Amino acid sequence: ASVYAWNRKRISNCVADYSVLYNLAPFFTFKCYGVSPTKLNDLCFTNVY
Amino acid sequence: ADSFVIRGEVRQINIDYNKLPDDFTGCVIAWNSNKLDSKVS
Repeated sequence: ASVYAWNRKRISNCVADYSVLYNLAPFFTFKCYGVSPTKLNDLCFTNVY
Repeated sequence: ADSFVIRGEVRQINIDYNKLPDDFTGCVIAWNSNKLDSKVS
């Protein structure tokens, strides 16, 4: 989508595996705050957008 | 003085893949490897 017309997306019930994600070509960076890249495999969430 | 090349991992030092974190006391001297240790890529 474009910046002005960005598409809304919600992730439903999922058993998430992040260790296969960080070495995919579009998911190299994790430059942010409030979550930890080595801790997302042990956390639980209400929903993910 | 250590001698390693990472991908870019540049936000950190992935790299549980061989434990040298930010709160380790030290200085980081770093530059791009694409000018000397490289090819077309």
